[PDB]
Amino acid sequence: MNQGKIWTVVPPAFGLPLMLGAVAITALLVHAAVLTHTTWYAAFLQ
Amino acid sequence: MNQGKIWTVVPPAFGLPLMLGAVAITALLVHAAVLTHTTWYAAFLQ
Amino acid sequence: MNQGKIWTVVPPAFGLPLMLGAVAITALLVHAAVLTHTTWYAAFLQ
Amino acid sequence: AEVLTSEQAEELHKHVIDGTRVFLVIAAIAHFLAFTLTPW
Amino acid sequence: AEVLTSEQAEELHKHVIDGTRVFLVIAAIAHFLAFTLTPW
Amino acid sequence: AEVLTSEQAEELHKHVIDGTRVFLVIAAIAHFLAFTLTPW
Ligand code: BCL
Ligand code: BCL
Ligand code: BCL
Ligand code: BCL
Ligand code: BCL
Ligand code: BCL
Ligand code: BCL
Ligand SMILES: CC(C)=C/C=C/C(C)=C/C=C/C(C)=C/C=C/C(=C/C=C/C=C(C)/C=C/C=C(C)/C=C/C=C(\C)CCCC(C)(C)O[C@@H]1O[C@H](CO)[C@@H](O)[C@H](O)[C@H]1O)CO
Ligand SMILES: CC(C)=C/C=C/C(C)=C/C=C/C(C)=C/C=C/C(=C/C=C/C=C(C)/C=C/C=C(C)/C=C/C=C(\C)CCCC(C)(C)O[C@@H]1O[C@H](CO)[C@@H](O)[C@H](O)[C@H]1O)CO
Ligand SMILES: CC(C)=C/C=C/C(C)=C/C=C/C(C)=C/C=C/C(=C/C=C/C=C(C)/C=C/C=C(C)/C=C/C=C(\C)CCCC(C)(C)O[C@@H]1O[C@H](CO)[C@@H](O)[C@H](O)[C@H]1O)CO
Repeated sequence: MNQGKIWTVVPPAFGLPLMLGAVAITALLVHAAVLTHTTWYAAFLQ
Repeated sequence: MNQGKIWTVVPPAFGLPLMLGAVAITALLVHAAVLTHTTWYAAFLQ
Repeated sequence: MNQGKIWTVVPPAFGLPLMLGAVAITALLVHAAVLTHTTWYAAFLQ
Repeated sequence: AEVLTSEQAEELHKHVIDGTRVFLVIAAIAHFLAFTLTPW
Repeated sequence: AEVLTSEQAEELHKHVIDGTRVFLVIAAIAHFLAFTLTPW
Repeated sequence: AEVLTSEQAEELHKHVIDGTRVFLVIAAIAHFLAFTLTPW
């Protein structure tokens, strides 16, 4: 919110796809985790 | 939809193949997962 | 605090996303650790 | 490459956005074929 | 690319910041749907 | 990019340094919420 001036320091053409990528990565990780430390996730796929 | 102006910030010549790649990657992952936490996937291949 | 002159040596356009990235990485690691050397984390997801 | 004019951007994205739906739709078929023949 | 003027920066970030909320909101739905149908 | 003038450096770092505290503070809440509901 308060932080928009960061693009004055950091070329959104590299920085945005950076953020959006780390989101995508993070979501797979969090899935991966839950998948491998519950039974009920995996249960779901059966 | 509402988001097309992103190519004004991010060079589709790098950004598109980025998106399309992460899709391809994601689909292999999701396959990989299901393959290794059901019996019925693998069952299928037999 | 006392250290702001570092951007005179190191191009915040590479250096900031560096810091912020290593934070993000570090937090996943620390989660990952705790997840795999307690029962109670994983317990939580069940 | 380089960035785009606001005009050619929006016109690219038009294509990005059918790509996607083409995907989605085919997905749906998949997920249903799946759903259908399957313990899930 | 290059950095931005302070003006076009702040105007980008406007978009970054709805992106996020769109995310967040959808997350919330997820987490609730989750929470709901689930041992968690 | 490039390096910065000593002036614009110190002025960036001002921001780096609230970023951090914002983090820290939120951390504290976390660690306490943690500490609280938890065997730790
Ligand atoms: C796991 C549970 C079920 C099942 C349920 C589902 C469900 C549900 C779905 C699929 C989906 C798909 N499955 Mg499956 N499916 C199963 C088993 C299989 C088997 C197999 C032999 O095991 C195969 C080969 C497939 C194959 C496929 C694909 C046809 C399709 C995903 C396409 C994708 O995005 O590819 C991308 C990945 C690649 C490797 C293809 C790459 C090819 C091209 C040439 C490269 C693109 C280039 C890119 C890197 C960037 C270039 C950009 C430009 C240069 C600018 N399934 C099992 C039995 N399957 C999905 C689908 O329908 O999608 C809509 C889907 O929703
Ligand atoms: C694990 C516990 C529960 C569950 C609970 C939750 C909860 C709780 C949440 C989700 C969330 C999501 N889950 Mg889940 N969910 C489960 C099982 C599944 C299954 C499955 C078959 O197992 C699937 C496919 C999904 C799918 C999803 C997504 C629709 C969504 C996260 C989106 C994301 O950020 O993608 C990003 C990752 C990708 C691979 C997508 C990439 C696609 C695009 C084209 C690429 C972006 C490009 C990028 C790299 C950079 C480009 C930048 C530009 C070029 C500038 N869930 C199980 C049953 N799920 C989250 C959601 O709602 O988010 C708000 C969430 O909060
Ligand atoms: C493990 C013990 C406890 C617990 C105790 C704690 C404690 C204690 C703390 C947290 C913290 C956090 N936990 Mg935890 N927490 C638990 C379980 C969870 C679960 C889960 C479903 O399992 C989730 C999703 C979270 C989520 C979180 C975050 C909200 C937060 C750390 C933020 C971080 O830095 O992200 C960064 C990583 C990412 C993947 C986010 C990336 C998103 C953005 C868009 C990308 C940034 C971009 C970057 C790469 C560079 C770009 C730079 C610019 C372009 C210039 N916790 C368990 C139950 N948790 C910490 C917190 O409060 O921090 C202050 C903390 O101190
Ligand atoms: C046995 C069958 C398996 C299974 C096997 C597979 C396999 C195999 C595949 C899928 C595929 C998919 N599955 Mg599945 N799937 C199952 C059950 C589910 C469940 C569920 C919880 O029931 C969910 C949520 C999903 C969800 C999904 C999708 C995320 C994905 C297809 C993408 C699509 O067409 O989008 C179309 C695109 C849209 C229409 C986009 C709409 C965008 C909206 C408006 C949101 C704005 C974006 C938002 C802000 C997020 C920002 C993202 C940033 C990049 C971070 N499936 C069961 C458990 N599924 C495929 C896949 O993931 O492809 C890679 C695939 O290959
Ligand atoms: C927020 C509401 C706004 C919007 C805001 C945003 C924002 C913000 C962003 C995008 C982004 C994207 N949008 Mg948009 N977007 C909108 C409408 C759309 C529509 C449309 C309405 O037809 C399409 C095709 C797209 C297409 C796209 C992609 C090209 C891109 C990333 C998609 C993805 O990863 O989603 C992830 C998928 C989801 C979170 C939903 C999961 C898929 C759905 C929910 C289920 C698939 C069904 C499956 C086949 C079957 C499941 C069965 C089981 C029972 C579950 N958008 C509306 C108008 N859009 C991203 C972007 O451009 O970054 C590069 C991004 O950041
Ligand atoms: C069975 C269900 C599982 C589960 C399954 C999943 C899955 C699956 C997913 C999530 C997702 C998320 N889960 Mg979960 N989740 C569970 C329970 C929790 C718990 C908890 C302790 O109860 C926590 C804290 C979370 C937290 C989160 C989020 C961090 C994340 C969605 C992001 C979002 O929309 O932000 C919206 C953004 C905001 C509004 C930003 C606000 C920013 C503020 C103001 C802070 C400033 C920033 C600060 C200073 C930090 C700087 C960061 C720097 C980059 C380092 N979940 C349970 C255990 N959850 C999704 C995810 O992580 O996506 C990648 C996802 O895919
Ligand atoms: C069940 C709960 C778990 C746990 C779960 C988690 C999880 C989960 C997370 C944390 C997070 C953190 N935890 Mg913990 N944590 C636990 C107990 C502890 C213990 C302890 C020994 O009791 C310690 C020391 C910590 C310490 C920390 C921090 C290092 C970190 C939050 C950063 C922060 O806000 O800094 C704020 C910043 C400051 C105020 C900086 C001050 C700088 C000073 C002045 C020093 C100058 C720098 C110095 C010279 C060093 C130079 C460094 C160079 C780069 C090399 N936790 C217990 C065991 N904790 C989060 C994390 O690490 O985020 C990535 C996180 O996600
Ligand atoms: C481990 C585990 C359980 C994991 C599970 C967890 C998770 C998180 C799972 C995640 C699932 C998710 C979110 C999956 C994602 C699904 C999505 C899939 C997306 C698919 C998208 C696709 C297939 C996109 C296709 C797009 C295509 C092919 C694009 C086509 C565009 C063109 C051909 C462009 C045409 C050119 C045009 C006509 C515009 O014209 C040109 O314009 C230029 C400028 O604009 C000019 O310079 C140029 O001179 C001129 O010729 C959406 O994103
Ligand atoms: C192992 C384990 C247990 C792990 C768990 C632990 C942890 C730590 C888990 C972590 C969880 C966390 C923190 C998760 C994170 C969640 C977050 C998610 C974020 C999501 C963000 C999203 C989806 C962002 C979307 C943004 C989008 C799509 C951006 C759109 C912007 C545009 C289209 C820009 C429009 C262009 C504009 C109109 C501004 O205009 C243009 O301006 C330019 C200059 O400014 C000019 O040069 C140009 O000529 C002009 O056209 C937040 O960050
Ligand atoms: C395995 C295991 C057990 C592991 C555990 C072990 C270990 C070691 C664990 C480690 C834990 C540790 C140490 C964790 C670390 C914690 C830390 C976390 C840090 C967080 C920091 C954060 C969130 C930082 C945020 C900063 C932000 C968002 C920055 C914002 C800045 C801006 C928006 C800048 C604004 C621009 C400004 C106004 C200055 O203006 C601009 O200046 C430029 C020059 O200066 C000009 O050229 C430009 O024209 C002008 O517009 C600290 O570092």
